[PDB]
Amino acid sequence: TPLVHVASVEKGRSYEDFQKVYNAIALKLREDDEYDNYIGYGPVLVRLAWHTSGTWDKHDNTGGSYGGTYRFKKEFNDPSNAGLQNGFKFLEPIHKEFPWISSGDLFSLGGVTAVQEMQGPKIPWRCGRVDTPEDTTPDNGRLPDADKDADYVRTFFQRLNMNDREVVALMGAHALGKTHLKNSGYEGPWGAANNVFTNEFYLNLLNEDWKLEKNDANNEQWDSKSGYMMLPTDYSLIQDPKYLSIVKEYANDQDKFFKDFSKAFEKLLENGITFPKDAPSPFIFKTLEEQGL
Ligand code: HEM
Ligand SMILES: c1ccc2[nH]cnc2c1
Repeated sequence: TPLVHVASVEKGRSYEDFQKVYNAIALKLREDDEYDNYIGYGPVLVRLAWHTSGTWDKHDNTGGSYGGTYRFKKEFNDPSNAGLQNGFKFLEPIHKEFPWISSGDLFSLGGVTAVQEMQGPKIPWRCGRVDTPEDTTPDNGRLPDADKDADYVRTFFQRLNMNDREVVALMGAHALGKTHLKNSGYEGPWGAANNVFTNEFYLNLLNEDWKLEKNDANNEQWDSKSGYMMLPTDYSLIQDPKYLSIVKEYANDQDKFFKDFSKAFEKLLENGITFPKDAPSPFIFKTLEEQGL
């Protein structure tokens, strides 16, 4: 038996309870849209959601979104998480408005809000994460390096229980935002539409003219004449025949991308968690436009 994480609903709360939390985030998303040269807080929040979950090991159920351990120094100060304090501070007033929601739920909810609010697919989400103690925090080094080839990525994602179709779809999240030299040692966007969820990641991947270069931190990255970039790990998605066909697939069909990403992001956010048979069914929240706001 590995360790068991049982989802316990916050006492007496429900969908229209968490629906209110969704609203505060999507609203704040519209208020501070000047963030990072008017990209907004959308992208950093989905990167934050991915990083609290991507620490998971399917072997012994350590790490993962359940415990909310990012709030702890060690995970917070992980070089792999540099720049995410930007998403933490954004979610902080929202945590004081609803101090009854667990960190784990807040971190995952914010990523879900962000994807739906940037016109992406719907992501069904579940509550029940409970805060665990400091020494539950995973050791640094569990998140992936950007400087590697196709089969590093493949092995790596096996620890997260993800197959080829799932890793190609998750990576489509890289249509969003940009890399920041002081954060990761990489600079530039992957695309033009920075804060709307589309299939541009695969398009650019297959359509631009790419060159291998060193950036100002002296690391290698792929650059296009258009002013975009790709990480070595991104560019391997077309160096590999199995990844390649799934990429071509997502560049032809953005509806398939949306469904595959939805399933893969949900799984990602829930890995390691056991839900009781009497747990409330997954919530599908309405967008701010679906509620006339
Ligand atoms: C091979 C795996 C991955 C690697 C190596 C990787 C690496 C990176 C790096 C280096 C950045 C730049 C951060 C910065 O400079 O500030 C970044 C940004 C981002 N990544 Fe990933 N990533 C990976 C997979 C994913 C996944 C699975 C997701 C979500 C599903 C994701 C979502 C993002 C987002 C949204 C950003 C934008 C952050 C922002 O705009 O501030 N990435 N990624
Ligand atoms: C958002 C803001 C502050 C927090 N403290 C612990 N978890 C948090 C989430």
